Amino acid sequence: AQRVTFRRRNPYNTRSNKIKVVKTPGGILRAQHVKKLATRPKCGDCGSALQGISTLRPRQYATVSKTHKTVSRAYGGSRCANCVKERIIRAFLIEEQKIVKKVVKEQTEAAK
Amino acid sequence: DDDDDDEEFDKIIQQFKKTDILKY
Amino acid sequence: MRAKWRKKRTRRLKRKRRKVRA
Amino acid sequence: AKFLKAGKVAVVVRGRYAGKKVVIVKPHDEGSKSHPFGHALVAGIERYPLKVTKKHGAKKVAKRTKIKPFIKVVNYNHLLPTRYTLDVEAFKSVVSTETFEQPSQREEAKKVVKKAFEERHQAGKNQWFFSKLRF
Amino acid sequence: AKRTKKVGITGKYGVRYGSSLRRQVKKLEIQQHARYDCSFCGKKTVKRGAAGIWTCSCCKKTVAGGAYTVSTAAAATVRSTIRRLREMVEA
Amino acid sequence: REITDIKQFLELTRRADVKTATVKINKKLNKAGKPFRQTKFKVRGSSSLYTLVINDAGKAKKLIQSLPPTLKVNRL
RNA sequence: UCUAAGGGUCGGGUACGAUCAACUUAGAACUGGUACGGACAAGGGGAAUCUGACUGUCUAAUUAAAACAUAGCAUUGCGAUGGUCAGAAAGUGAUGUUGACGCAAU
RNA sequence: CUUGUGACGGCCCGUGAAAAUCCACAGGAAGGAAUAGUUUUCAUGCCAGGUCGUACUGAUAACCGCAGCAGGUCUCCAAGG
RNA sequence: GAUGGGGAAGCUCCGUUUCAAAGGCCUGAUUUUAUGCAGGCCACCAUCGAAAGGGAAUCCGGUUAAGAUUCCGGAACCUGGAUAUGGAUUCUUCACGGUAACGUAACUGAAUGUGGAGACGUCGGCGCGAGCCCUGGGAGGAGUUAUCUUUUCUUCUUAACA
Ligand SMILES: [Mg+2]
Ligand SMILES: [Zn+2]
Ligand SMILES: [Zn+2]
Repeated sequence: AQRVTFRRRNPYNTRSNKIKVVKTPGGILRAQHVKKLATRPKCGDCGSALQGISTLRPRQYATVSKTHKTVSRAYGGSRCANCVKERIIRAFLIEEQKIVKKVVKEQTEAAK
Repeated sequence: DDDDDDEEFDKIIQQFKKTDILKY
Repeated sequence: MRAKWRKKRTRRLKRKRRKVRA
Repeated sequence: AKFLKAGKVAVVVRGRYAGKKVVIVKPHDEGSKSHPFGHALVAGIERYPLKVTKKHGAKKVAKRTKIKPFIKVVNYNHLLPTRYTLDVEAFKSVVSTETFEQPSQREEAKKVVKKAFEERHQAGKNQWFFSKLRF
Repeated sequence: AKRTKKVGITGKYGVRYGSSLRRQVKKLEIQQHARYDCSFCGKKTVKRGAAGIWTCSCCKKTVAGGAYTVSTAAAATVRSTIRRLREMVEA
Repeated sequence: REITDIKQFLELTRRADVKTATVKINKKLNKAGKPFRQTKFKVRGSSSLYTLVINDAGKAKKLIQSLPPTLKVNRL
């Protein structure tokens, strides 16, 4: 039934002043300030969370290696897999559309 | 059932020890 | 970072190539 | 009729080589024991050769005309077949089902697939196959 | 069971504000909170986000529409006469 | 950092950065309820602390004798 | 002092049994100086009239109201070289990151 | 019970900050090996981290109300019946 | 809230990107050498403004008459800079594996562009976690004992970081 205190000079319950009660090896209860939780990185197109990317505060991404921040695909840590797939499909199909459009538009005015 | 582990352990210790050195 | 980090990387490579120049 | 033949060129849409152009050398419509789906035994380009102009004299040309190939089993649902085609005779005998599961055989098949792709690229063949799909 | 005889969603307003005002508010909130057919994905998944913003939960499209309904009659007749003028401009 | 292989522990002791090691004995009970001596080895480097646990007294003795002459061993 | 109902987890060739743990409700006897939400805690109610629709606001230190506000209704001005307002002046401002389903004044 | 969090749902003519800072992707400039290199986003190893505050009260006696004034003054923790 | 400007007899007023010739950035090239000349890139455009907003990184035990996340002992982490060794990669120069979602100790990437994080209301119910509360067995200590009570109270703990 021990009661705890803030360990810093902020006495207010702000977003950066979150505490958690822990039990020390001395057998007493003590507050422990916890940092704010990280949000998962989002896809650029669909806006959903990228799978396989570590979830850290933005300064902490400079400490981890490249494997924790990337996937082994084109647009790896940036776009979702289905978004990359559909833009590959879109790219190939409408360059083919442009080829067919070009040959038809040259052919009609070559005939006329 | 630690006899096999002991054999491997002794081999590791022997490899680490290099007190005897040949001079030529 | 990435900017001061790339500057530190090129500084390390430049120092290393200057000493292996000799 | 069916079109997924042993000489077609497709674009991979999933995996490490997504967006890369491959040539099918060995179809398998009714799958296998280790792959219970309609698949193929494609070979493709991981690193495309770069643009070559008049300014590069022969050293940058030999540097920029390098091709890094790969060989891969892929599901049909992870392929996008195209209207073009590419002849296969030089490496259809050296890439096959037993040349996988063996890194030495994969290395040896990738060497000769690389040699074939460089000779076809230094000849004026298949500009669409050797161009990079930009997406 | 049918809990209210006639007030419906305006039963949250109690006896306040007058019955004829509550009638208009009921008629517009039913349109405001109903679901609509998505013109792209074909499902009954379009909902109002804010006034004029109608987003489909399935295919994640977002259409600009009326304040309380997804399409107003003024916009319908405007789209009709734009289509008619576009067919006339070649003729 | 916990070391699972004795080879890794011995390699770390050879480092010039490591000059001292501590040994601690702890009493433990096995599944049958029989007591045995657990030996814990700790070596401190400039950047990290390494720990190795040995449940056999005979093996622990051999390990201590195999340590380099430059490394001094102290018991807690 | 009892009764009844409300569960979990394990068990079945190719209907149930075992174990474990909850406070919720209903009912029945019996009993007492008819007491029992036993202290604490805790709505007085009805029939009408005047007035303001309501929630809200104000005269800090004599007035909390029927006063003010309010949604609703209606009127007026204005299409930007503009309406309303500011500034001693300005190559100056507010509405205005605005445009009549708006801004401004009643 | 207090608190943190997740997936949701309701509400709006209200849809509920900005910047520093950090990371990734696209691109292919340039540099590059064979008797040798290229890499320090892998591991280990080396050095340094200046300035100012830091006691105590925070209220029927440490603040403001002429004062050791029943007044006023923001907030965290919260046992059993 | 300066500057460029424009008002004002003037103390000063307006304005904050404006009717401005508004600057600095990296590679280097040269190794009379200093840092000009080779280059190339970029156009925000002062500054002030939060001890409750955003934000790199520290915990436990002990210690004083009076200090402690600050001292002592132990154990960590971050930033800036030096740097060598091991590992990785390469004669197919700049990695392999998995159908795939993706995985790993690593596994070049300038200019330029794009994306993400920072970065976000309130209420309601439901799920999970931590601490506290309740409680059983056991190992210790204390209390009551005319009678009763295998009883009443108390200790049985585990930080950051990996
Ligand atoms: Mg990853
Ligand atoms: Zn996506
Ligand atoms: Zn839809």
